Amino acid sequence: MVQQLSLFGSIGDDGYDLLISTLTTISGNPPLLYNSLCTVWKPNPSYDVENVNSRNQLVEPNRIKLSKEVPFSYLIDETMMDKPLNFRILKSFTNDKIPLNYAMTRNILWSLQISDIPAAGNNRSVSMQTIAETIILSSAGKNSSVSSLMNGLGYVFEFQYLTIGVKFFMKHGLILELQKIWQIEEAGNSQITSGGFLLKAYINVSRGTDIDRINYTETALMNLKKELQGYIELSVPDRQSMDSRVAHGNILI
Amino acid sequence: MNAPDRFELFLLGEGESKLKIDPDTKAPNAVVITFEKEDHTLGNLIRAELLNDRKVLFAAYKVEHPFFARFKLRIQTTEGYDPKDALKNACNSIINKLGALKTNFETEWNLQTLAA
Amino acid sequence: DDENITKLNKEIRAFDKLLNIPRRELKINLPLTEHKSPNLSLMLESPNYCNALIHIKFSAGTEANAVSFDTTFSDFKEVEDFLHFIVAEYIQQKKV
Amino acid sequence: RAEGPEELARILQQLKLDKIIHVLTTMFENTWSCSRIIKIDKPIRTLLQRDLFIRLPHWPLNWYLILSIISSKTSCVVEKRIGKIVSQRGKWNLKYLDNSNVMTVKLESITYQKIMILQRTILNRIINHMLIDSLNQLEIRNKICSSEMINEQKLPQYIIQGSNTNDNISIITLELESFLEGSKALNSILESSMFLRIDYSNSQIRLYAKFKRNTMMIQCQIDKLYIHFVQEEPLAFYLEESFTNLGIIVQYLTKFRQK
Amino acid sequence: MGKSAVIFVERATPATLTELKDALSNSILSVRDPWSIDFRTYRCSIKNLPADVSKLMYSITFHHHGRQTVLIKDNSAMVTTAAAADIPPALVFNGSSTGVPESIDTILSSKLSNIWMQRQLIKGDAGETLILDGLTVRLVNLFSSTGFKGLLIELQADEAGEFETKIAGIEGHLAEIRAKEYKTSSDSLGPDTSNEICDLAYQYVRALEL
Repeated sequence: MVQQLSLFGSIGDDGYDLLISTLTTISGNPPLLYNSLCTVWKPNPSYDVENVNSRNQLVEPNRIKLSKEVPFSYLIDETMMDKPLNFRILKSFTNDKIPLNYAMTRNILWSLQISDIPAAGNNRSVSMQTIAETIILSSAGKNSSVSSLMNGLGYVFEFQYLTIGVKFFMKHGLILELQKIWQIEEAGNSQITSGGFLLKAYINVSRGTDIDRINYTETALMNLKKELQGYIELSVPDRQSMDSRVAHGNILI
Repeated sequence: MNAPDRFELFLLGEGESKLKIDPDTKAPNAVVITFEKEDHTLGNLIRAELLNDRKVLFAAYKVEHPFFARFKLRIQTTEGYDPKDALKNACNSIINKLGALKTNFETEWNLQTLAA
Repeated sequence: DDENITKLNKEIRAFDKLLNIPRRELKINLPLTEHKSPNLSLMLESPNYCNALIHIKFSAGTEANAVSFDTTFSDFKEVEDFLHFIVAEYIQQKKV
Repeated sequence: RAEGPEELARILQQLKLDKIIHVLTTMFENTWSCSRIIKIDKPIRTLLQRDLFIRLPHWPLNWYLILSIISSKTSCVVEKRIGKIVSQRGKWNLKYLDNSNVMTVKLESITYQKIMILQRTILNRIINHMLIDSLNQLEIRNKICSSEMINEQKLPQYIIQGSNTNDNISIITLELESFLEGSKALNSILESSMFLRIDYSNSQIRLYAKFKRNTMMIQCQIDKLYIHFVQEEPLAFYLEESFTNLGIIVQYLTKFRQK
Repeated sequence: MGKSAVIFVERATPATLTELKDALSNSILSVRDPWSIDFRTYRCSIKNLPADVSKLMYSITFHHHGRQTVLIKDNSAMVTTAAAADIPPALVFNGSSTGVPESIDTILSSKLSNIWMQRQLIKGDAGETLILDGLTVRLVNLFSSTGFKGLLIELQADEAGEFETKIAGIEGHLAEIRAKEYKTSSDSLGPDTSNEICDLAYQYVRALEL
């Protein structure tokens, strides 16, 4: 469980290369390639959860995220082994098509994660969100599989998507991510972040009670934002967009 | 209504230790031991047995409020002798006495049944 | 994955033969008759880069896996004493 | 981090003591299974005393070779004994200790060859001691015919015959009254002392007795009773039997007694 | 491949553990650090369930095996960790994990409390572990909410050739102490797939069931 303090933004791919150089001028570090695959699961509507205390609202149903890393050998087509595995490959990832299709992901079926809507009030300068996390290491039995496990808990699959981007590690534990997101269905693959990169700068705090640390984290994030003034505008997203409860449906992408 | 549940008299809550031992800061070789979910039945027996050890100086117990099931015991023994060891000896002696008592009662009851 | 991490891993691993702990092994085979050939394997290591540890494995000529003795030593004096004892035991075995 | 001069002196004394202990424990293990679990409430009566309890997997149960290391400011000695210890309700109880055969040995004289010779002889010594303990459980008095006792030639010569300096032959002197559990009517017929000779190589048990008076019934054939009379001593006879398990030897004795 | 077995004695006495510790004292080679174990059962709070779907879920927490939880349901196992040192480096690197996870028991009893609710809890603390010749034996007293429950014995060996003989020997050792009602188990969850801790948890479940 962490308090994640975050700021968001977006950029057009035209400046992409330039942006990268500037980051290396500041951090002093080179970018590192990465990828991931997230699957979202929701409580089964076939089961009537009368246990939701309607007269008191002790709790509301929520959605579970399962993440995993996928090797690049599934994301590189027959035209791309010649180039080395570095960040420049992202320049060729502008098409809505991608080597990883629905059948391979179905064949695949980790990190389990749950979150809450950010803290209310208009006196917050950065998006503060609470995250509860655990890890699944292995399994066994006659039906050892992620799908069977989540159906045993009482959850069913809803959708999935694939993230590819680069990471920058700066001082004080600040992490800056440049991402491209591909939604995947049997109908096909569609790039929601079409013609651009999604930028997200964030820090993690282990204990929410410590307030000196939280103040330091906010100071670092606002200093970073004030450093990038004039190039990219980093902003607090909409509090109602980062809500992932089942009752109301929307997805920040 | 504010009447507490009765089962709190014999079921320990989670995170509760049946014994708690604390050194006493006033007299050397003295310990205060808190027992939980217990009443005079055990404290009187243990104190009466601890009064038979020639190396035991002080042994006293109390139940501060008759609402809560718990009591305190206080032990002080001679130098070179541990109060926990005294408690262990007392419990062993009590157990042996109760076993002998049970055997005697069973023998007498069977003899009466033969004479019944 | 990324080029930089693999490059650094390669460059660092290139120095293993220098940075790694030195080791040595000496196998001594004694010529004995009656198809009973004991083996004496002594491996010398420096786990903390300064101290000498001598592991001795003496297998008498009874079985391929029945290790007669397997000991460790940190004092060379005890090493010499046990070597003398083993030599005396072998001489007695040859005399019986 | 030591604080006191007395603490420093105690630290150095313990350093010497456990350095010697480690040296000898390594000596034993390079040839022996020590025990690091046994703690006795009272140190064994024989200046620092340390008790080490060693044994082998094939030894009889609960029988331990006990070494009492006595370390002084300038000299150190070792007391080697054989004892029996049991564990009951979390306590170590010294069931039995032997004091008539305490081996007091100087520190310097101990060597590997002495260690292995002691290893060979200790099995026979422990077998003799457990036979003694079993006879004590039977309340039968006994005495050991040690190497010095045999060399002194005070024992009957026919018993010494066949004992060609073999550790597999053990002779024990038993009291006639004790072996008969107080039967005083047989004291006037047989000698008050009998001899039990056990050969592990032959796995034979012989009970030798001596007639106090020359009875003419010896002239009669007593071959059907499995009694063999000594040619050297006509007044001396013996009963011979073959045994497979030592634990049932008591029954054999009764059989002998029966005969 | 190592093998393990679990024997549970229900009619044991408070001093039976000491009796078995002393009765084996001849072969005891060494003693190691104490251990602990937790055993929870979670119940399904939803009533619109099919007949063939089970209602329980057994969670077993191992303290000595690096703080690991195992969830068991209908012969299906799941192994979760909660230590920062057990995290595969890929998940830390790519961003799939914040680096400081929580135990799955907190997740079940905090966020999913409207689907699963706790029903019991059986604990074992301050057990003893003994090294015998090619064997390791662990003993502990089980305490429920009410009080003492019984005795638990778990045996682990590296060589599987003579496991049955060792089990028979330990059963005989219990036999001389007149503990005649004991339930043992050495089953395997999956004949083809062999995971040690999952099989251990399954054996615990099979031993502890009523």
